[PDB]
Amino acid sequence: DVAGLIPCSQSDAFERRLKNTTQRLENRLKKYEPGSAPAEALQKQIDKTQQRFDKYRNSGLLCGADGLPHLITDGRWSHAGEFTIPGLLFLYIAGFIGWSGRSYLQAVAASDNSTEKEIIIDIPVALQSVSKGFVWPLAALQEFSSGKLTARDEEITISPR
Amino acid sequence: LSTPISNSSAVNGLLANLPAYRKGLTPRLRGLEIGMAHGYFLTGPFVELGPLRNTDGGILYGSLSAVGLVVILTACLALYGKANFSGSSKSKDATLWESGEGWSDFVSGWLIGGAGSVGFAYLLLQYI
Amino acid sequence: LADGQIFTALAVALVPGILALRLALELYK
Amino acid sequence: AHTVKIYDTCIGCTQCVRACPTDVLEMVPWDGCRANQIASAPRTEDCVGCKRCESACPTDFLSIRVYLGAETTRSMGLGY
Amino acid sequence: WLRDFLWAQASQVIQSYGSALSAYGLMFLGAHFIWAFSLMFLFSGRGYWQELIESIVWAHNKLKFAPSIQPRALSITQGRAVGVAHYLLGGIATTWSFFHARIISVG
Amino acid sequence: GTKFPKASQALAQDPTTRRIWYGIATANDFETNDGITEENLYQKIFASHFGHLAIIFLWTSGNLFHVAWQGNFEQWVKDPLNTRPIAHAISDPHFGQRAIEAFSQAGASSPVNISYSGVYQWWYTQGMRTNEELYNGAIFLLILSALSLFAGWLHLQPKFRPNLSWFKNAESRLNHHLGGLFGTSSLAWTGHIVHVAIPESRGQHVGWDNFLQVAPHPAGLQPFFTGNWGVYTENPDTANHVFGSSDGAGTAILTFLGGFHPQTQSLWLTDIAHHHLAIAVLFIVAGHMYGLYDTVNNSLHFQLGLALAALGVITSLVAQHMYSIPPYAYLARDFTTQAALYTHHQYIAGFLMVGAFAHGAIFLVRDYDAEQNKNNVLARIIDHKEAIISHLSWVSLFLGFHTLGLYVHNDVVQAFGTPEKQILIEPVFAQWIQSVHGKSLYGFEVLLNNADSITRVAPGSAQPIWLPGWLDAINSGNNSLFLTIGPGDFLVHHAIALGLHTTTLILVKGALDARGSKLMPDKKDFGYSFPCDGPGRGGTCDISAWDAFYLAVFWMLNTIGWTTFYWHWKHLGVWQGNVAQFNESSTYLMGWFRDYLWLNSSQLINGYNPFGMNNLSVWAWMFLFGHLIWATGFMFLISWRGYWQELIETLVWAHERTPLANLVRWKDKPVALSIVQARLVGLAHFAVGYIVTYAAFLIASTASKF
Amino acid sequence: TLNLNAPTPIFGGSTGGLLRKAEVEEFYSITWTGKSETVFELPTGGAAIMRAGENLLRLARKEQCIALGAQLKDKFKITDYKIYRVYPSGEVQFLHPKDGVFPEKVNPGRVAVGSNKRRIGQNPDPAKLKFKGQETFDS
Amino acid sequence: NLPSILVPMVGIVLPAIVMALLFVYIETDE
Ligand code: CLA
Ligand code: CLA
Ligand code: CLA
Ligand code: CLA
Ligand code: CLA
Ligand code: CLA
Ligand SMILES: CC1=C(/C=C/C(C)=C/C=C/C(C)=C\C=C\C=C(C)\C=C\C=C(C)\C=C\C2=C(C)CCCC2(C)C)C(C)(C)CCC1
Ligand SMILES: CC1=C(C/C=C(\C)CCC[C@H](C)CCC[C@H](C)CCCC(C)C)C(=O)c2ccccc2C1=O
Ligand code: SF4
Ligand code: SF4
Ligand code: SF4
Repeated sequence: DVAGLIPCSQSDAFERRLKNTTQRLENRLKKYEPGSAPAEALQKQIDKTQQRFDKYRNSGLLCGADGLPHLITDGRWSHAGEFTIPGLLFLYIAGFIGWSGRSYLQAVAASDNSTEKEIIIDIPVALQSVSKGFVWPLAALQEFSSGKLTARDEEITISPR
Repeated sequence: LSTPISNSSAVNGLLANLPAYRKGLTPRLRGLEIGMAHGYFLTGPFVELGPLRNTDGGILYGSLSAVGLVVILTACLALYGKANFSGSSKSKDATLWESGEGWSDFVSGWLIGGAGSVGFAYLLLQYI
Repeated sequence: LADGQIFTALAVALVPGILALRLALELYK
Repeated sequence: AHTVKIYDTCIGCTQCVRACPTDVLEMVPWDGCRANQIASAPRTEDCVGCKRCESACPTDFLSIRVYLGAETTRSMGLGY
Repeated sequence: WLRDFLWAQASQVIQSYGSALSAYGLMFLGAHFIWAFSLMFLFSGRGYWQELIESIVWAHNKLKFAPSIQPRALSITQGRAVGVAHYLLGGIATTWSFFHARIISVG
Repeated sequence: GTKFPKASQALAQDPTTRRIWYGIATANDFETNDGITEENLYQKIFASHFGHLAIIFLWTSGNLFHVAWQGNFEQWVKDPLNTRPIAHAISDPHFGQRAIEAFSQAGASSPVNISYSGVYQWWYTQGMRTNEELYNGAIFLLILSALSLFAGWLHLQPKFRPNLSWFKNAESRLNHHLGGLFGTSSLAWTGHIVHVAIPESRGQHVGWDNFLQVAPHPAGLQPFFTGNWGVYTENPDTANHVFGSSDGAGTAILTFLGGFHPQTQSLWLTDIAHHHLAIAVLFIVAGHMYGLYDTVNNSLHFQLGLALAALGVITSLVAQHMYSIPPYAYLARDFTTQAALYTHHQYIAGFLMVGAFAHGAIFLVRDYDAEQNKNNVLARIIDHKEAIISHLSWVSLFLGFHTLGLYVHNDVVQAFGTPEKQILIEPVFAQWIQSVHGKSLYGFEVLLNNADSITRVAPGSAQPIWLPGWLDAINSGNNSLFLTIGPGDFLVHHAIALGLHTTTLILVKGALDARGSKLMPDKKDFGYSFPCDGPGRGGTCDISAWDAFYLAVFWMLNTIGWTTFYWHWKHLGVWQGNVAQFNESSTYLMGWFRDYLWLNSSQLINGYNPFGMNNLSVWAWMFLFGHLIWATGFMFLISWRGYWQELIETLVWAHERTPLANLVRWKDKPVALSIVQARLVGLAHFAVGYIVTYAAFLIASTASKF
Repeated sequence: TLNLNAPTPIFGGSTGGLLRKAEVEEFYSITWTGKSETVFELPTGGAAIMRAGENLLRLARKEQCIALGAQLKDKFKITDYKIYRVYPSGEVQFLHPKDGVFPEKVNPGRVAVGSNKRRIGQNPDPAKLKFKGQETFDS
Repeated sequence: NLPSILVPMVGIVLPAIVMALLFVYIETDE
């Protein structure tokens, strides 16, 4: 009841959407032969819809006056399952490929054709940066505390004034 | 640009013998036949197609629009006089249209000839 | 309104009518 | 006319002079060594401002720079 | 041409969500997008953006991995070429779904 | 070598058509006039300001003269709830019988406009009741415009030309304006409310014939000196009071009722007066107080660039506070008039803010000196200059990918017959704040939804009396005071943020890259607005600081458009009492296409047709007119100079070689518009088209359904 | 000296050539001695024919004279193209080569005009030249 | 009887002169 939202178990228009979609499929099903491959596609389309409604009825979600579930983020740990754990699930894997490109380029740029191995990327070093990417939240702490996550501003190309 | 209708005798007759290229005429009178020509058919569109055509009054108002464009065209013929001839600067040819030399009456030879055309052409369609 | 008050308005509009003719000349000068 | 300036960072490559489509530039002897040469602009009245010249200088930060100015018949490239 | 034709016949593709004709409603929407996405390339020029990458390559030189492939802008003919190839990508595909949805229903 | 243009000597020697165009474009650009000096510049500015001042006064006089002569204010005051305010008469010789028949509306017999500027509702509140009181203001402004004109002429004459030091005395100007311009005017306006406006709202006529006689309060000015200010808190108006007449009228001149008048749904006159009186005091005191000051005083662009930055900020505020806090009687109820005033002022706000940054870039190229600005605040933004743009660049990218992503996500799942799969985020941080402001709808139950909190009670000095009127209004859904929000409002607010972030980045980068970059280190040497630097070094189109302003004008229109698009659609349901249509469809973009653009264009597009025409034919014609001029701008923006210049040459050849026409010649050689010129001309068509498309639609859609 | 008249090529055409700019002011005349009777692209349309010559062509822009002789250098090796500008209806005869030798070759006795004794990183800001008739790149 | 003369003066007659004055001001020289 975070903004007057009523839960989806006792949301009356949310349970109305389940009586409105299969009836449209029932109009699609009354006219056919009920053993045809349309009808095995018409019994599936009810039940794939059903377990979605029985996912959000059971999740304790907060549906609105439209009859549709909304998402809450101020993050409390009653509504942590809307944003937080699906959100940091992005963050872990984003630094994985982030510490791929942070780690692939420092070695390969110390080569003779340092740019063709950006074109023809070596399958050794890339799968290493897959393994080196898994240690991304821990490894960059001794980078910045030593200072090798940044540079000094006398090393970086900087537009004139 | 030398072939064939810039060079033909059928055009060099008609080009020279019009009163912008004719040698003998005067700027009041060669602005007159130029004025008499363009003004005469200018009543043509308005009396057939205007803001109102199925009226009395379609030839009066059509000819009244016709002298309306002419009095703007006296001004445009004088603002080609007041701009291209500023200080009456000569050139390497100095005909009527190169330098001025006749321009102060040429703007009125249109006015006599153009509004004298619609005053002529009104009594052909509406009258007689 | 009336008919005469319209022309008293149009008579006092000449008082802006000469100064802008002078000021734009003065802004040019 | 347009303004064409030639700075002393010229490496006497002569590319700019041969890039100008209206022959606005020429090479003149440099006096700081009497072996280098620098470009010079005796015909700035013919510069159209195409900037083909500046593209030919190889140096990292060009020695000849064209700053477009007052337009004339020659600079606007009119055939008329 | 706008009232009797374009307003009347654009109805069939905007009342089509939840239908079998629904990707027509999506491509009608999706091609209105990419048409306007051309104008970022068409109305603009290069030297804004190659100046702007100086800021974006700074973010990878501040953190010491600005790439050996120098990240560049498009050339001027290319910015024209991408801009027209996305322009025709929209206005034909806008009509492609708009023609499809309207004549299926009432035709 | 002609005399025209005077102000630009170089242009005057150009023998082509470019001379005329640029002679207009560099005329009022005083900083590059020939032989100019600093002292002549300042004296010219002052006089130029009077000319603008006269025009605003004449405009308001034109807003007054036409209403008194051809409007229906006297008819309007009697029952405002159904009478359409008339702007002015229609005298257009090309009209036919059936067009006169359609625009002879609003109870008029000759064709006239239905006004939508809200001047009728504003003038009513101020105390105007008859057309003759209108007629006085126009005549008075005519003199004031000529007096400003005379004054401009006066301060240009030798004996009255100020010195330079007077113009540069910055501190005295602030002091004198917050003293005079702000202080004295706001206090006096409280006086005009209490001496004129309030009596007329209570059925008492106060005019020039009697203003010295009738006092605003029964026994006022004996408590005034003795400190007994509380007497002006006498009996206000009752809830049954009928505005403009004495059935329920009180005698108060200063109050703190709060909320809105139950009949008009707008602020109390006595409430407006106390506010202005209080603010007046604040400015008069602050106005008696008087290394960067040596820099903000020598650059006219820096001052102006902050003056637009101040003007741009308060123009946005005017739009936000007038729709949520209606200050004029029945202006909350004239919905088209609510719609025009919000949109108009929001677009203006976008131009000033963009303009503020534009003139800031001009300052950086012509006035910013690196050696008189060292180790100060200004040059320290230039220090980490690459950092600010790079972070700002990221946030825009961040905002865009995800905001568009949520909309498209919802659209697809809705397209597939599954609206329950949409991603709808509740604006809980926003819903917190309204609940903190007292809106008990979201039920967060703290801070004036808390009935016992020290804020609502105020145990300090028993002050808080705006609270009863306010709490009634914040819970009633009959106004726009903190409108209900849902998923739709969440997405757009982040889109607007995306719009504000992308628009600000380009303008800040444009100023910050005006002096130079790696691609163009010496940019400052070419001035603000120059074409480019040729096809060399990879290509340099749109590299000038002017071009950055130019691209940003496209982004602001999109941003200010999305704000007005949002404000408009939301208001349609509230004014038709069916907020539900908007609430569910606004979370996906097809809803904005089906229920906003297509749906509301039904009547507008039928203003005229093969069966007849109605009073919306202008708006229908303008709508098409706008589309054409918008599209005409695309021509100048996509096709560039070279194509046209070569095309023009064949026409020049053809004219010179055509007998009976050869005889006449142009005085200025024809040439295509310039590179920068085309961008401006294209953008101007685009932007005019952007507005006159939106102006035609907004007005016509609302005026037909209400 | 231009030695007018000289034989014009056997050309016959060009709507794209030499309208009323020329007779009032500033038209041109290239001169060379073509060492064949070849066909060559003009700037107006393209083909005329080069003579043994004394070849001469009256063009409209100095731009148009240069791109002719660059072709005479590239495609025909005619190094003797000597462009001009006409008498009274033109301004200054014999612009190129102004110093007897080719401008890509260095000639002493020329004057270093526009030669600047500073860098462009050492350029002043316009605030040190503000409200003044000095120009930001002058010297 | 007032606008029926006035609008074809300001819209028609007035630009016929103020562009005529601003034709002899753009295209004259000292
Ligand atoms: C461009 C297409 C076009 C055409 C053909 C027309 C045609 C017309 N308009 Mg319309 N109109 C148009 C677009 C057009 N309009 C536009 C763009 C607008 C503004 C948005 C209008 C707004 C408008 C209004 C308000 C009105 C009209 C009116 C008219 C009618 C009378 C006009 C008239 O008498 O001119 C006079 C004609 C001339 C002075 C000359 C015509 C051209 C000559 C014949 C060319 C000669 C060349 C020659 C044949 C070749 C060489 C000859 C050889 C022997 C050497 C006419 C049917 C009036 C009407 O009521 O409609 C019925 C009217 O009130 N128009
Ligand atoms: C893959 C290596 C890599 C790394 C570690 C970075 C790191 C960064 N980028 Mg950059 N960038 C890159 C490549 C990289 N970039 C590429 C390929 C592009 C073109 C798409 C960009 C275009 C770009 C822009 C426009 C911006 C950044 C910004 C940033 C900074 C903020 C983080 C961010 O939001 O990124 C931004 C993320 C994107 C733009 C989307 C993802 C980019 C591509 C698609 C990732 C592809 C990875 C690739 C498939 C991996 C190859 C595998 C191999 C190594 C084994 C951060 C320093 C921002 C900044 O300036 O912050 C201050 C900023 O505005 N980047
Ligand atoms: C980073 C870009 C960005 C920008 C410019 C804005 C801007 C705005 N938000 Mg939005 N918002 C964002 C991201 C952003 N937000 C994120 C990531 C969420 C969570 C999904 C939200 C959730 C949200 C809600 C519920 C509301 C707003 C509202 C607003 C508006 C008013 C200010 C406010 O309340 O801020 C609040 C301040 C923040 C949300 C923090 C700033 C964003 C940080 C920088 C994002 C970092 C993401 C983070 C790393 C993710 C890790 C998750 C993990 C810790 C669990 C303003 C337009 C309000 C509104 O609509 O008013 C009318 C409103 O009610 N925002
Ligand atoms: C790049 C755009 C451009 C601009 C802004 C100008 C500007 C000018 N030209 Mg030039 N010119 C140009 C390119 C340009 N030119 C081109 C591409 C050509 C063809 C090669 C010419 C050929 C040319 C000639 C031969 C002449 C000019 C002239 C002029 C000057 C007067 C305007 C005029 O005569 O228009 C004329 C307007 C039109 C042709 C529009 C058609 C009008 C039709 C008939 C409808 C209008 C009638 C209607 C009743 C309007 C009345 C309104 C009234 C009731 C209020 C003006 C400075 C004059 C000049 O320089 O004087 C010395 C002049 O004699 N121009
Ligand atoms: C300044 C704003 C302004 C505007 C936009 C209008 C607009 C109009 N007036 Mg109104 N008028 C105004 C002020 C204004 N007027 C004032 C102050 C007076 C009293 C002197 C009048 C007296 C008046 C009469 C008697 C009539 C009109 C009429 C009209 C309509 C047709 C045009 C016309 O005939 O004008 C004529 C204008 C005048 C006689 C006086 C105008 C004086 C103002 C201050 C000039 C402003 C000029 C403006 C700044 C110029 C900018 C453009 C320029 C720089 C290129 C048009 C809606 C006609 C109408 O009502 O049609 C239905 C009509 O019959 N006006
Ligand atoms: C904004 C000012 C304005 C005004 C007041 C008008 C007014 C008029 N236009 Mg319109 N017109 C305008 C701008 C304007 N126009 C613009 C900007 C365009 C381009 C889009 C047009 C395009 C247009 C076309 C194509 C036509 C008109 C026509 C008309 C007339 C219709 C009724 C009529 O002729 O009755 C019947 C009465 C008569 C026919 C007698 C006509 C009297 C003429 C006009 C003047 C005679 C000379 C006069 C004694 C002295 C000079 C006065 C003159 C300069 C006004 C009406 C006078 C129509 C017309 O009739 O053209 C003349 C017409 O065909 N207009
Ligand atoms: C809590 C919460 C929230 C919020 C959030 C926020 C507010 C955040 C922000 C954030 C922040 C405030 C942070 C800080 C930051 C700063 C900075 C400074 C950054 C930087 C970064 C970096 C440095 C990176 C790095 C990297 C990595 C890590 C990997 C890859 C590579 C790279 C390098 C990229 C929300 C509501 C949503 C939800 C609920 C809960
Ligand atoms: C935005 C813009 C740019 C900048 C846009 C550029 C440079 C394109 C950058 C986007 C592309 C799509 C990045 C390529 C993506 C990578 C190849 C990703 C690799 C990942 C693999 C998994 C494939 C210009 O260069 C430009 C030039 C001329 C006129 C207008 C403009 C213009 O408007
Ligand atoms: S173009 Fe530049 S680098 Fe080349 S020779 Fe000329 S001045 Fe020297
Ligand atoms: S500006 Fe153009 S014409 Fe002048 S020298 Fe440079 S490239 Fe040649
Ligand atoms: S013409 Fe346009 S694209 Fe070409 S160099 Fe100039 S600015 Fe760049």
